[PDB]
Amino acid sequence: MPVVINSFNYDDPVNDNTIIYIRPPYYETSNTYFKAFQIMDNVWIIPERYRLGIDPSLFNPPVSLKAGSDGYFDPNYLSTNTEKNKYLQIMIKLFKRINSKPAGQILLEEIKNAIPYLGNSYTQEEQFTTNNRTVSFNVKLANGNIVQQMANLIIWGPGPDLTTNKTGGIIYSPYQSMEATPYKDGFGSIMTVEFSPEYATAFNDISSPSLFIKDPALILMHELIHVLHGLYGTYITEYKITPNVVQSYMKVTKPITSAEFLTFGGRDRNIVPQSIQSQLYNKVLSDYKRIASRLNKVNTATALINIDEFKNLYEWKYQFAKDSNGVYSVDLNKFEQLYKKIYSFTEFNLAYEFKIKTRLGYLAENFGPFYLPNLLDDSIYTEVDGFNIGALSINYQGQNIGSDINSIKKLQGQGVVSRVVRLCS
Amino acid sequence: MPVVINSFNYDDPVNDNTIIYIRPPYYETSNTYFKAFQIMDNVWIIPERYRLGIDPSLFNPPVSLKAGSDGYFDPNYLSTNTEKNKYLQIMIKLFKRINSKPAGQILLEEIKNAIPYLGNSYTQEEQFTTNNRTVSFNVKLANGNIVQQMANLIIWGPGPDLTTNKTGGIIYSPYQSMEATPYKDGFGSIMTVEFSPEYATAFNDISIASHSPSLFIKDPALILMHELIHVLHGLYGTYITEYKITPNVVQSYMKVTKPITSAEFLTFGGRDRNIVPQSIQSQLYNKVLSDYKRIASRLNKVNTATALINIDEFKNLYEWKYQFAKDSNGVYSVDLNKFEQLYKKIYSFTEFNLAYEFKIKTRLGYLAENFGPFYLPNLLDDSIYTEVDGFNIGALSINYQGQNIGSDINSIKKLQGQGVVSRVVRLCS
Ligand SMILES: [Ca+2]
Ligand SMILES: [Zn+2]
Ligand SMILES: [Zn+2]
Repeated sequence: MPVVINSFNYDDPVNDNTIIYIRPPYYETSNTYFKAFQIMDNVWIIPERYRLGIDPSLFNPPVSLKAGSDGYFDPNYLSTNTEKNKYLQIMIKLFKRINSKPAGQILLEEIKNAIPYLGNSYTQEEQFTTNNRTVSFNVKLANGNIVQQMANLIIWGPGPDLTTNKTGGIIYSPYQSMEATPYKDGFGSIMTVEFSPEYATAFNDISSPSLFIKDPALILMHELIHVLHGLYGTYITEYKITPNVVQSYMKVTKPITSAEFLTFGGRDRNIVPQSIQSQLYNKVLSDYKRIASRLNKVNTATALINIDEFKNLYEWKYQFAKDSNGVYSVDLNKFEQLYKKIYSFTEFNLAYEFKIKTRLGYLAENFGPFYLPNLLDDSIYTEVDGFNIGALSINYQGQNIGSDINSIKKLQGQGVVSRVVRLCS
Repeated sequence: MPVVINSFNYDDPVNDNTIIYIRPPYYETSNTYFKAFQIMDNVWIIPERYRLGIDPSLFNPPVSLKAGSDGYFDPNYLSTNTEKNKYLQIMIKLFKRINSKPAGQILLEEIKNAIPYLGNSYTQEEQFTTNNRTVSFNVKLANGNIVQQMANLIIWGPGPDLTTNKTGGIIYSPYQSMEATPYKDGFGSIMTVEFSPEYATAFNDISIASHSPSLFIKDPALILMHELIHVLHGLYGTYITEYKITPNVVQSYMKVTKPITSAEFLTFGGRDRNIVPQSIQSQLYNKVLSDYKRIASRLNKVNTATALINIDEFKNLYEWKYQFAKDSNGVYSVDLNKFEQLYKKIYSFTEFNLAYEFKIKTRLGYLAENFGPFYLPNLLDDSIYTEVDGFNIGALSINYQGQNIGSDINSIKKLQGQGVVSRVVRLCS
């Protein structure tokens, strides 16, 4: 029942199975293929910088330009095969870490099993539609022939800013510039993540005050939570809010989508007003009702697939009732349990389950940033324990990197090296 | 049912559970304590050089003795706390590797559960005897109190030769310089291993396709398992040093110098079993059977203990360990069919079979030539060596390319001379 994490080296030959060249979403017209690695079922990693739709000059901002930024920039990151391989091995280690405890095993099982519905707002209701970029992509086999493949998630390396992680869904555009967003409308879609495990920020908490570096596996799990919402089609960008009561730990800047607070979880859930929590709930319910209605009409497909097997799959995914005549509908109690299951995956709960220390809430201040040079070194960071090996688990000493930023900078200047973090320029 | 592998750093404080000070066997008179780390139930690691009974000049041999030897010497290995901690982390990684597959999980469960019999040839038959160095040792707790503790195995770092791993049992001497070796007589005893995971040798093999020879570095987890098989024999009291033999035909892959105990061939397993003569195989079987019959007889007499232990619980434990029959009157005896299965089980653990189960390449047999030796600088780096796969990560598993380090010593030496660095192995001086 727990998923299998596959291993590979960057230079391993294509094998038409776990290592293939693929045409990722939005590369349809340019027809560009990338070497990709199937880390687990339905999840592909492309260990290169994300560059699509991005002005290339942003990868190497000038010195005057750089200082203002919280972030960090280096155009040469992931420019060599050696480093792409290093990136891959780290990603393998973080997936093994997530898969080392039941709470993370369940999350990966969801990422694998919550496949997008074969259709959206602008496709035929009677048809399981497989042939557009929200549900499948072209792959180039070893013999050079092109075939189509379905998947749930594609992970890239970072864009210009090495400290920025982000998740997004895919748009279907049939003609006349129309745009369907099935990842926001209950159907779900293939999701995209830009992830950068070796560049991290730290947070502050009072025991005494001290800085703690973030565990990359928890950072990854945070992105996988956004992914999960996209796959279940509950993903949002709007519903933006600021807190009613500003606590001292908070750094409030602009209104922020309610999704960030639901994603952090714990006490941040209450920052989202009841009125919005009910809106979101009722929107998802209306969308699942629509999907049930449409599922009753499906009698053909755009591919050679087993229609009845996919119908069983969507019955389980959306927890639909199936009556004595084979008609699907939404059962309100099963829906309530499903909505709860989807929003049970949170940074707060996962940090607790993994015995990882994390920030006080989404609006907590980020410090740094830091480069983490030795995630692959088991004397520093393990699959089973992260940084908190042995007695370093006590008060999360394994994540403790110093009192504050200035104190850290002096030490690095004096030549005191840490093998855990390096403060970035 | 699979065991738990613990983690610790060398500098973690004593905690009366996984980290305590222990007074190891033979250190009783000097009363010397060492910081020790319980990697799994009943197994302690002392990540220091093994020095007991060893002439200190041997740690730093002169150019004359050193040049001839196939080994490698460095008096400074494990002299610092940082390097002791590194040694601990590698050992943690190797135990996690062993515990990653069923065949190795079963081995570690045996190491945990085959506790020594509480008695030996020179202790009273009516008594469970706990108070000597073959079954218990002093440990010093966080508050400084000294108590007695039982365990099965203590692992140290290497002695003088950093490439030599070795296993041994403990001797009891009640009086008059007498010596009991319960680990050879069916009882078992606390076992000792000197283990050095970072220094390794390679072996040769000819590919069936290329018809070309190549050297393969040994996986330290398989090297540790080989020593654990010797421990297992000692815990079951079947350990031998004699019964030494040479092969019938010296095959081209072999390098033979002296007779070798039959136990090395049984430990390797596979075709090496057939090197041990049938008459010796029957002698060993009948010796163990005779020793276990004596233990069944002695267990029927036990009515007291030298410590506050639960007597009936330990009787149940030895009933299971030795697979004794128990009749309706509570009388223990040897059942011949259960004995045959136990003996088979003990000797089921072999380097050959574990290598197959782990998809690790190993040498053609115990007498195979060793090459090198090599330093392995990056066992802790998961891009070089992993718990789940060892060196053979991803497509490196095909033809065990992950262990393939080159054509021969000559080519390797030349490449290293040219400045071509490997992150897998370094040829030693
Ligand atoms: Ca590891
Ligand atoms: Zn977020
Ligand atoms: Zn041996």
